[PDB]
Amino acid sequence: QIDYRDVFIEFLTTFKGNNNQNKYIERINELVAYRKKSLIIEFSDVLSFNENLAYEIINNTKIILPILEGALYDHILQLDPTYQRDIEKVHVRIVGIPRVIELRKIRSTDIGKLITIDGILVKVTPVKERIYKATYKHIHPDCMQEFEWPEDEEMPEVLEMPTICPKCGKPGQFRLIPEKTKLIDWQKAVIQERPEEVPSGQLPRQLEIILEDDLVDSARPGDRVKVTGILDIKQDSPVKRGSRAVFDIYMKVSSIEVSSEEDEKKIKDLAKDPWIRDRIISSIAPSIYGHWELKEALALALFGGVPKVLEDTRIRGDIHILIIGDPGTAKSQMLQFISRVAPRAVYTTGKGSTAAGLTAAVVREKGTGEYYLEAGALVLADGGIAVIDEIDKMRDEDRVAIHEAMEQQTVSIAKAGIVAKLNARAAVIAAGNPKFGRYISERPVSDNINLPPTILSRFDLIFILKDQPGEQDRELANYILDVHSGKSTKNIIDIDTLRKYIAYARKYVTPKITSEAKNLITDFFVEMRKKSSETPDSPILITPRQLEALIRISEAYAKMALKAEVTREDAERAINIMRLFLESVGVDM
Amino acid sequence: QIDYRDVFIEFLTTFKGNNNQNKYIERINELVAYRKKSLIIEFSDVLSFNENLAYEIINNTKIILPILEGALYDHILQLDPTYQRDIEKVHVRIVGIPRVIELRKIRSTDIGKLITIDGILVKVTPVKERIYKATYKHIHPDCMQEFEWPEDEEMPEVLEMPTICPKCGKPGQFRLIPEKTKLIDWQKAVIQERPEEVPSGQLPRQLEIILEDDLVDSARPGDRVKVTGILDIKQDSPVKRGSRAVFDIYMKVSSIEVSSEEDEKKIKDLAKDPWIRDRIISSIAPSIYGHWELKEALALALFGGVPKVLEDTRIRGDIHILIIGDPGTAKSQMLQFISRVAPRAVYTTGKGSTAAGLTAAVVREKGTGEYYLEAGALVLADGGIAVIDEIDKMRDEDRVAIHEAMEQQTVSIAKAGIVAKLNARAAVIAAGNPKFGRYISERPVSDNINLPPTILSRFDLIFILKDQPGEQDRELANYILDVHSGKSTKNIIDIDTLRKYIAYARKYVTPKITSEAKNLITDFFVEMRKKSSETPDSPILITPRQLEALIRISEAYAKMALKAEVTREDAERAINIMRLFLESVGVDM
DNA sequence: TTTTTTTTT
Ligand SMILES: [Mg+2]
Ligand SMILES: [Mg+2]
Ligand SMILES: [Zn+2]
Ligand SMILES: [Zn+2]
Repeated sequence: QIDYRDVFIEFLTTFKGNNNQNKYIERINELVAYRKKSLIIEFSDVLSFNENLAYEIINNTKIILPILEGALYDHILQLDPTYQRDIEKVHVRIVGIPRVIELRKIRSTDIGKLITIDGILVKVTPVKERIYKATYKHIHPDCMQEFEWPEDEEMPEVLEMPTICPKCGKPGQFRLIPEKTKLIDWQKAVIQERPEEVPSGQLPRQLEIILEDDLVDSARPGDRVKVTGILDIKQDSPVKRGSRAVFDIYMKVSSIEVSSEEDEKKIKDLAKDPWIRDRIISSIAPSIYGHWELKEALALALFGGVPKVLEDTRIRGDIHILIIGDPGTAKSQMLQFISRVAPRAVYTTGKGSTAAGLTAAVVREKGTGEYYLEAGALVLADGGIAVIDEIDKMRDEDRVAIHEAMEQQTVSIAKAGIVAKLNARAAVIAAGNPKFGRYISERPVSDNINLPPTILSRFDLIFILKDQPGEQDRELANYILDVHSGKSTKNIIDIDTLRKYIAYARKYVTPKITSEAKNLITDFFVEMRKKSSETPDSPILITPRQLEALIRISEAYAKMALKAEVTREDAERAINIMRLFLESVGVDM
Repeated sequence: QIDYRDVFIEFLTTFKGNNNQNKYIERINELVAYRKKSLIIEFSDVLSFNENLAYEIINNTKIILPILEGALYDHILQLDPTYQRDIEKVHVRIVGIPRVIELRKIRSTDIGKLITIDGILVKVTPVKERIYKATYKHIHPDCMQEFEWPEDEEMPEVLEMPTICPKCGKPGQFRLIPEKTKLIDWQKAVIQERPEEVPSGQLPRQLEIILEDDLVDSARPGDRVKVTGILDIKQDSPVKRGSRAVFDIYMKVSSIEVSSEEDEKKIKDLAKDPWIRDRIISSIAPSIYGHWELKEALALALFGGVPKVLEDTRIRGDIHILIIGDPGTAKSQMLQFISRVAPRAVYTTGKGSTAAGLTAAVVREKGTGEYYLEAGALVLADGGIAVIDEIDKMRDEDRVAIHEAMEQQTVSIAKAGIVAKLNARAAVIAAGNPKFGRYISERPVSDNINLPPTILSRFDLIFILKDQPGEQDRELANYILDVHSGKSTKNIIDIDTLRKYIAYARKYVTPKITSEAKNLITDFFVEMRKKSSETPDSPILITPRQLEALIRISEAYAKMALKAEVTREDAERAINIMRLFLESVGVDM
């Protein structure tokens, strides 16, 4: 009685956006340029434009969605006749559905309607192909006829062959022809509920989702997604009777989003502040009093340096931080905060991790008994940050397994006839206690740290934390009580804004070293070697790795302000911060 | 529709190459003489000759390849009728398809089209036979009739059996006749995407390819290959239902490449320069400052000596290098460069390797329940170079498993009722750290190395690296910053040219030892042994292996300049580099 | 059972 085809077309071409620019017109034009085949529509925009259509989509999705897709194809076809013979149909995906249901609250009444689920991806299968319109040939000396079996109907998820030949009305043997068969991409993924939603005592539950067409390979394991689709029951062998009338639940995903223009201007406005570096540093772990030098160092690791890829070798651009401190110095507190503000981070512990789990594991699947590779903690953290708490408690024979990944950023496995190399370009932040629990001033620094010199040289910065009860006890006590009383600090950038700022900086900023910065870095490195050679007693070594640490830190400081060149000011800060690092380990420069 | 037989024949007989030598005419003559039954055609040559013909091959590949093959067969048969009765049919393989698609980005729209994928070979199955035209026999008291079941059609991939006997129009059961059955060679291989195209935080994907006819055994595992063919879906168990309407994809290989006259000309003129040895040495790891003695030693291992095979025993011709140094001395960077410039190299680490994974692994095939052998890292590196980083970090029980492979170049396995002996003719390059991380000058050499004398004697050269800060820090710092600034050293042979030069030398050069070099080597070996007895406390021993090392090094120097004999000059260089090895380890000369 | 990599008494 009522047709929404004109309404949908009117909404797409007449919708004044936030800036009154008809954003959906631009989105359509962007789709035509690269043949995206998929259009994303905000549910709120549909509700704002015409409410009546909004309930039709959310309640009658299985019928109205194909109608809208056909209307969209005609409009695009008129705009660009050449859109044919490369894309045969388009997809309309809806996001922002208010029907959000927890993974553990799914019941029978929720099956058959469009719902949204928030969770964590844990497993992705390789992309495969699914038949939705097959072609068969009747193997009978009379027929030799070709036909499509699922006539006037999309082929069901359960394969079925015809029993009577449509063109001859006879049974027999039918042969499938892959050449005339129509296929669609098919991928299976497993989603898991967030730890914040898991109830006390029980383990988290999992749900199976299916991605098809261009939705395949839209996310990687470990990501946080918001999948929207229709729930349905899953069957494997319906022909195989013998009870077992109980079925699982799987979701047919229609739209997926992971974790905008308005963010860019907000980010750009922040970088215009001359004191942006101080604001960022003061925004790291606002609940922790003091430790300004530690907060500044942790900010550098979040941004990192510029990796160099050459025709013969490649240079690591990540920054590694090591912290040694007495118990109660809150070392585990900023580590938790770092794992929260970083766009991608993995949190591990020295005791709860092994060498195989840190880098890669070779396991035998019982399905075939064939060995295959399993990604480790450092591999899954590629492009992000790996946090290793209580590193001193880790077994030494297991700790040496990360020496290659800390510098060469690769993992090499030669086990059971498997030879492979995996990228592990991740920043490593580690914390631990001294040899005797607390730091002892009488003993030398060498036996207090209790770490081999090989792993110490791989850390760009090393800070030693000492809990000395002094005058600042009253200041610290008042700060802690204020936190427990609900009092908070203002003019601190929020985590969500800070996380967006870091991600933008790591993607569009690549500082370059200037001549002025080169001279300052070169002079200071020479001063290190002369001082180190004078006293061959410190447990740390001034290797050429330290020179490259200066370069990486200088780039991080420039990247913190979204600068394109490493000026003298950034070089001075890089020199200054390492002076504190050398002072902590007892080297007086 | 215009016939392409005349154009194809005209193209073959009239195409002019770089020298207008009618290259494809020569290929046909080579094909006739050797009965190669296969022709390789470069796509760009076809496009230059006739663009319309090139387009037809790309798109109408299914129906035009047999047409061109038939025309070529008649031309060859006319050229030499003796070619018939020896070769039933020929194959036309097209190389140089502009359509290249990554392994991970294969979609449904690419099925049924000629595409090219470049990857790494992993697994190769033994050659088997496939039926493409069966011959059954309807046994029944009245029939006694035999027939070719697939009439006017090639036998499908699925083994199908006739239901009604064509000769009598009656049902029953049929018996296959192997004698009259036509067969074709069949092989299954697995290809993997290159590590440089795998997305961050994800494991590499795999694709299944099928090789038939002369394409079998065209490559070995670990090779980089470029395959062109048609993608198709894979059917495994279609007899039983149970849904599973999702299918994997495999590739029907049409042409395969691995990894010329012009290149040989370029190599020949390079050796004409009297300072070719210095140019090659200076081109090893251009991003590393200093370490000239290590650069020279690494170049020698790339070329190696001349293996000797006698009627009663064989002598290895590979050079083994061991490097011990303080952390940060760029030991790993040189090893990474070696693994990239060598024609065939395998990179492993001490911690990520096992005894089974390095030599050979015995694995039980779950399909049949019987044990079988899997090639280790050393076996896969036969005829190449094996790199073992962090040699001191592996357990001594596992490190001792390579004693036989490092000297006898064989691997002996007596496990699970399997007795075998596999060739492991590979050069071993190892690096490691001293016992206490950094070298201690006050302590002797015996406790610093912390390696058994047995494995030490198997290394041709051993170099000890010490990181002593001094007057060279400023020049070292300037060199590193220039690398980070994008500046590159000129007058350096590129990796691609250097790799070609090494491969040619290892294949066509076999130097001989003259009388002048014989006397020099004998005198030095006697003098070296005499000084060894003076100080028997050194962990290194002057075994007769060191005499063989001098011969191998002398041959490598001659092979570096493409010489035919080991002159007096090459003997001096071998002695000079040996003196540095002895001096570095603590033995004066 | 027997060979292998892995976490676990
Ligand atoms: Mg803690
Ligand atoms: Mg190293
Ligand atoms: Zn029929
Ligand atoms: Zn019959």
